[PDB]
Amino acid sequence: DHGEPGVFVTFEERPEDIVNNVASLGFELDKLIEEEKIAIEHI
Amino acid sequence: DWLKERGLTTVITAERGDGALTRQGLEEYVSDCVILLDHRVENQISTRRLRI
Repeated sequence: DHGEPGVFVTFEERPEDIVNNVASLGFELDKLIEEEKIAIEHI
Repeated sequence: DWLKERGLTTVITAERGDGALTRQGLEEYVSDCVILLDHRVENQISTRRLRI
């Protein structure tokens, strides 16, 4: 909505876990992930 | 992660002890769905209660 891209750093769960978590909210994260409108890093 | 990779649904049992939600206190942050079971005595009668 506000046109400010974002980065996510997860130190516990794998990125697909977050993706599936927000799947139900209609947020549809994978779309942004691969559109490069948002980023993820797993450590 | 080995179980997850092999496509396995895992369930684990842990104890509380003196307090907290887990014995070590941090296994709750190394799982995906935490359920707490209680057998509390109110007055003198015990009512078993489960929470997600």
